[PDB]
Amino acid sequence: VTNLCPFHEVFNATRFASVYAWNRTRISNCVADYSVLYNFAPFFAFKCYGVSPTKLNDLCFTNVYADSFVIKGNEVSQIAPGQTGNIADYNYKLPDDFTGCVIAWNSNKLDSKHSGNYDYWYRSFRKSKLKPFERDISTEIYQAGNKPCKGKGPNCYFPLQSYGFRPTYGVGHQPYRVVVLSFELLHAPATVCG
Amino acid sequence: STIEEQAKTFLDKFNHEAEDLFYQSSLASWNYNTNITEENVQNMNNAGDKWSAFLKEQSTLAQMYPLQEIQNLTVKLQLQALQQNGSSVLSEDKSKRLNTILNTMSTIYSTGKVCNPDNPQECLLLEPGLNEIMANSLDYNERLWAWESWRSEVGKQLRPLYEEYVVLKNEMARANHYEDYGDYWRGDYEVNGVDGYDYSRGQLIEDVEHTFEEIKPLYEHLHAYVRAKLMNAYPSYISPIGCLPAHLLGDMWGRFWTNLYSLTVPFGQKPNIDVTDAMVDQAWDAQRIFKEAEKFFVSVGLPNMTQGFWENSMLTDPGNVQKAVCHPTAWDLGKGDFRILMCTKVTMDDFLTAHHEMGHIQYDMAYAAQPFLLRNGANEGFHEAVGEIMSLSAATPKHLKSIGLLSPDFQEDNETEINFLLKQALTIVGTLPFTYMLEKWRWMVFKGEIPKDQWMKKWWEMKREIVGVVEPVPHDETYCDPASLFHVSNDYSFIRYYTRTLYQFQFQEALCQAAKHEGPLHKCDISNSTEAGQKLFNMLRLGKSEPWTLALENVVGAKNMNVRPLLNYFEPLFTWLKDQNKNSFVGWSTDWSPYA
Ligand SMILES: *[C@@H]1O[C@H](CO)[C@@H](O[C@@H]2O[C@H](CO)[C@@H](O[C@@H]3O[C@H](CO[C@H]4O[C@H](CO)[C@@H](O)[C@H](O)[C@@H]4O)[C@@H](O)[C@H](O[C@H]4O[C@H](CO)[C@@H](O)[C@H](O)[C@@H]4O)[C@@H]3O)[C@H](O)[C@H]2NC(C)=O)[C@H](O)[C@H]1NC(C)=O
Ligand SMILES: *[C@@H]1O[C@H](CO)[C@@H](O[C@@H]2O[C@H](CO)[C@@H](O[C@@H]3O[C@H](CO)[C@@H](O)[C@H](O)[C@@H]3O)[C@H](O)[C@H]2NC(C)=O)[C@H](O)[C@H]1NC(C)=O
Ligand SMILES: *[C@@H]1O[C@H](CO)[C@@H](O[C@@H]2O[C@H](CO)[C@@H](O)[C@H](O)[C@H]2NC(C)=O)[C@H](O)[C@H]1NC(C)=O
Ligand SMILES: *[C@@H]1O[C@H](CO)[C@@H](O[C@@H]2O[C@H](CO)[C@@H](O)[C@H](O)[C@H]2NC(C)=O)[C@H](O)[C@H]1NC(C)=O
Ligand SMILES: *[C@@H]1O[C@H](CO)[C@@H](O)[C@H](O)[C@H]1NC(C)=O
Ligand SMILES: *[C@@H]1O[C@H](CO)[C@@H](O)[C@H](O)[C@H]1NC(C)=O
Repeated sequence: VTNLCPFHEVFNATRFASVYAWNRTRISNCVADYSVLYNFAPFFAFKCYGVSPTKLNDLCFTNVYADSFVIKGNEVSQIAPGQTGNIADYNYKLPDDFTGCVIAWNSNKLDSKHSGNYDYWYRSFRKSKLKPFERDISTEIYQAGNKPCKGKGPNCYFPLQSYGFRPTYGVGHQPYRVVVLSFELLHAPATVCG
Repeated sequence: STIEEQAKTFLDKFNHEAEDLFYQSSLASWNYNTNITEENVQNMNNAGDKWSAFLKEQSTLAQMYPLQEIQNLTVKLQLQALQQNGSSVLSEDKSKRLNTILNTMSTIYSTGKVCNPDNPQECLLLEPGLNEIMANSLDYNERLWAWESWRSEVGKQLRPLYEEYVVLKNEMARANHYEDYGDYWRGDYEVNGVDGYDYSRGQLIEDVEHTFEEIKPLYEHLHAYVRAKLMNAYPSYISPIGCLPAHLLGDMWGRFWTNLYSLTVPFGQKPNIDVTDAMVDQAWDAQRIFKEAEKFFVSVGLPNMTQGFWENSMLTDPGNVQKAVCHPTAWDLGKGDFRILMCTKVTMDDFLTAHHEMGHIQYDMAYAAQPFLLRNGANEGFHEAVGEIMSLSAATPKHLKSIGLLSPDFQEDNETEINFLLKQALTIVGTLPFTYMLEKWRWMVFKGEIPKDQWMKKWWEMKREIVGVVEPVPHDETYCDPASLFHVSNDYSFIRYYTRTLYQFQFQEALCQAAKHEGPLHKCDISNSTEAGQKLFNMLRLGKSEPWTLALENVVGAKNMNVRPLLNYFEPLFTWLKDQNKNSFVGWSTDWSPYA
């Protein structure tokens, strides 16, 4: 009619959150937005394995999910239906039959520090596997030995490391930008169209 | 939930902390070598101390897992590397004394300079001076004086330092639950705990002996021809059936025979090969040089560089404001980065060095998806050889014709081919016997068969026995002739050159057989072939996981070294020298001495 709702805050949002606890954003019950999706920020990948997005505005789904974080530039292939290895099976699991669009693009200039960007943690030691679309903020010292923790030492380790960044790095290991689109539906209007 | 899982998690943390600190050290070293400032040296020292302390900490931590109940054969390799590097063993005072001796030997010897006799106005350093002294300057007396100055008064007062250093290093080797320090060196070539292609430390000596026995006649004929050619130049110091003097090999340190190419080549009427004059007329610069060098690796199929290395990796000398000591080396910056530092001048040798460095960096980029203590060559000589082969197989006249710089009017004359083969074979055959002799003597001394008061005597005796080159002036035991070498001063491993020289011809023969080239081996090119590139890539991405025997068998169909490819390569010059050998002398005797 004469109104709509943009993704203006999806990008251009400055501060992001690490893969330590991937934040969740959601919108509903107002006009969607797909015209300006690909008119800027040249994307490194556009694989939409769920449904082809050429006519994405034609059909609608209520309460779409939008996520954003910064992990790496080479392990983007880990985010895929049915694949493991560090991130993909210990920080942000992906459902087997989930349908959605995965967009990843590079912003090395913006998100790198010449003195060393050392303020983006990530977890590589968790007790077990993860369930589809599961998050966690737990902070407990990791143990893999007979003796208890009682501090750090032999077979006592912190469950967190750091993404040290330097602008002089090569392509692939620089901090890229990852955005994930998702949606669900029950008996309700689809609530986001064009 | 097992010991191997705990070790794997420990390695997981190691393969991040070590990556970070190695990147720090690499940045510091690159900044220092591209920019010389005192604070740069300060951060260099800080990074080095941090790395040493970190390695000491993890070597101390390594006691949690006993090194007897591990079976994965990869975690075992990683933990063995951890135990090998970073473990302080000897007492603090002894280690400090040893490090002080090492620091006070090499730097002082490098900075040592000799002044003009009876003239303190001029005191040339090591970099200038002797380089031109061992050159077209034919003054026998001046060359002998330079040799005496560079040997006698330094070997005197360097002998006690090395005499204590060898004992201290024997103590260190015994302290490291090991046999002699020769065994400690041979340890790097030893890999066990595997079936089929197993190796050990008791095979390399026999392999070296067999290779030298097989190669002796070729060196015999070549140096006999060299002596016959040199008889005309100085018919006043060399007996016809005697031995050559030390200071007439074209270099005080020897180890190379490229200098003597000038007054030795036959058929001087036939012009040599060079494109330096045409390059400037065709307006070639450093950027186009490196692009042309990379085009060959692009064509064979291997991946090329990115928006990184090209933008980085300064290639031009920025005058004198940012002057830097530039010896072309391939830099492994780390964390998905690679760099090259090299002063560039428009010359054939600089182009060849650019090819060498490009091959080095291409290999280093080829192997990158491995843990930290796995990214290296299977053997020490592989890393240099994999670039030496590429550098060698680009100056062939067929390669020049493909490039197009050489005019088609150049004639493919057998005399020109003979001259090119002689030029290559000079260095190739010169580098081997002296290296073997030095290694044999150093191993003999480290093990122990002769006392110090007979050390230099036995040195010169076996030098005359094998090398056949006698010192012009007799030397007492106060001097230290082997100590003149920079690598001897830095006690670096020396068998690497022999190993890489043996391996490069195996690689070249196998690759040319894969490319299916017809004709003499030297006239072999891989410009359009791709099977050779695939066969090499089958190994370049392996790393240190698969042993060297397994990798070499998978590449060339052979489980160890063999001099036969080298003999096949040198067959044409062998035939020419056999034909020329009609008025010469076979063999040499050590009875004659330069001092009557
Ligand atoms: C376990 O610990 C051992 C020793 O403690 C480590 O072995 C060292 O490995 C490094 C490299 O991996 C060796 O460094 C090499 O030094 C050679 C000596 O060059 C001297 O002269 C030049 C001037 O020409 C100087 O600039 C230089 O600083 C030396 O003073 C170099 O020639 C080597 O460079 C080679 O490779 C480059 C590309 O990388 C080529 O471009 C060059 O042409 C050349 O072929 C190299 O830099 C060091 O010598 C080794 N130590 C010893 C005692 O030999 C192991 O690496 C370590 N294990 C690990 C870390 O996993
Ligand atoms: C000895 O230790 C090595 C080191 O871990 C073991 O190699 C590992 O083997 C597993 C089994 O395939 C590999 O898992 C696979 O990884 C790929 C990604 O590369 C993934 O896509 C697959 O789904 C699968 O999970 C693992 O990567 C590999 N590790 C390495 C470093 O290569 C080996 O199996 C051990 N051998 C014995 C006898 O214990
Ligand atoms: C070479 O090193 C020197 C000092 O190690 C660099 O000089 C410094 O450069 C930074 C860069 O902005 C300045 O902030 C400092 O004030 C400079 N200090 C001095 C004493 O000059 C120099 O820039 C380096 N060379 C290059 C090409 O970067
Ligand atoms: C490998 O292929 C390249 C091109 O595919 C060849 O380069 C050509 O060489 C001829 C030699 O007469 C030149 O006339 C052409 O101009 C070159 N091509 C280009 C695009 O300039 C190369 O010669 C091939 N390798 C060999 C050994 O022949
Ligand atoms: C944010 O939007 C402004 C215009 O509103 C634009 O100039 C700027 O480049 C944008 N920033 C990013 C990171 O896209
Ligand atoms: C080699 O460089 C060209 C640029 O001319 C590039 O298009 C190509 O992708 C590079 N090769 C590989 C394997 O990426």
